[PDB]
Amino acid sequence: EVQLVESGGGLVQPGGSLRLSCAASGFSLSTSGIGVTWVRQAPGKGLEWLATIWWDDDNRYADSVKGRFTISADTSKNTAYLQMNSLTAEDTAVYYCAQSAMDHWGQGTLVTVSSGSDIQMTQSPSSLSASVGDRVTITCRASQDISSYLNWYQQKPGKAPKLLIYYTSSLHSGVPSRFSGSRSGTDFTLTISSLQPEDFATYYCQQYSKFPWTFGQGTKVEIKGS
Amino acid sequence: EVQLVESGGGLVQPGGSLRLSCAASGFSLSTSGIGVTWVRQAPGKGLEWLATIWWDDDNRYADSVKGRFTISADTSKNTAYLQMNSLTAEDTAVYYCAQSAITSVTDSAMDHWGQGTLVTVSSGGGGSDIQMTQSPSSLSASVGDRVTITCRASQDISSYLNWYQQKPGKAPKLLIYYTSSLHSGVPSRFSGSRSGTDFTLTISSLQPEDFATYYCQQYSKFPWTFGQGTKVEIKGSH
Repeated sequence: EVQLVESGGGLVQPGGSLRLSCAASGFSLSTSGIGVTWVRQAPGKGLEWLATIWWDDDNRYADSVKGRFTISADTSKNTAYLQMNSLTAEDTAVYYCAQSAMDHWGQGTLVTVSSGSDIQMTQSPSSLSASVGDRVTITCRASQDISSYLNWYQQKPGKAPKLLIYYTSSLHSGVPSRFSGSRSGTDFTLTISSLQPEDFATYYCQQYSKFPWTFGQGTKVEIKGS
Repeated sequence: EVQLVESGGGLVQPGGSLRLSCAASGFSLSTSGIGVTWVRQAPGKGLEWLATIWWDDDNRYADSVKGRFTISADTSKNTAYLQMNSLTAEDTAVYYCAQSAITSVTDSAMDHWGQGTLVTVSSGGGGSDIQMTQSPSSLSASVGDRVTITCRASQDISSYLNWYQQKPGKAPKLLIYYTSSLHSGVPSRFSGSRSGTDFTLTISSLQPEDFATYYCQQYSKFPWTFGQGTKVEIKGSH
């Protein structure tokens, strides 16, 4: 019977490195046609293929780990490895190895990368249709307290974003007074009092309470009828 | 009147390297390019912050570019840079630089932006990743029910599909390989089949040990890709 035994996980500080091991028994890594694969699963999420190494020493990798992870094997110890550099919280996951369909799996080893959580901005609506002269109201919800550290931008196709409002409610010079911003707790609102033709565009909120700076997904303000 | 002028984008092979430049005129960058920020926008998608030169010699980066991208500036040339290694198709985007306000912590907003430079990273001949779309995302059923789970590949993957079961705290378990072949030891009530782009996993009479999550997985091309999963749950557990 085949057994795969993983080790090497644990707590690692961001920017650090780890080497995971996958020790095989009941079969030999050097045998023609055998490969070992690494797959990971972030907490509460699905499965992500990372890398595969074959008897012939040929290997394949996933894009999300290009340049940072290296798969290898030691036939002498019948063990495969995953070297992981420049780790971040996005690499927190249970890491599995499997023999190759993937029939036999290791038990998993948890890698936790940490020293807070990224701030998520939930912008609504995704899109809206309106007419010239309408009042337009766009909102953003921060996943945690960000004080008043929120900006609003406008973007038109093919152009860079344009700053409208900073620090929740301060109108930047040159921006028309029909634009205003407010907040109530973690709920932020951009209001266009009377929509003008030049205001059809996409709008984004952006928090700067902490790094990473994060944007809402955008709201497209479109002409009624398309 | 200020202008930020970007250059350095173009077509890149997987694993390639670029250096984007952001040349300022009409004002002077402050020490070390403090406040210069890079933001990117993938085709049809939103804005993503990448990096800011910030105070106390602490450059700030998005996790997904840490160890690959480097931000720096040459104030004597009034130019800032984003150097990018280990590029992949996921990095295809218009890349913007901007100057964030630096005088008050109440305001780090970006008023002045470059025009953008397009970075297109090819797949080196591999084409686009195959997306597996699995449905339902969850379903509730009773012991004895017939359970039907489907997966759709974004392109033709022939018969190269496997089905896995996973229970909390355990590794995935292979149920079916090559679309319809049952693995030794899997109960007879499990079966898999194919039509065209769409694959089906069927449990003919749901048993208590079958409440679990199920995943499809294609191996037509690397990268191997999985469906998002289907959680099979007990009726009345909500």
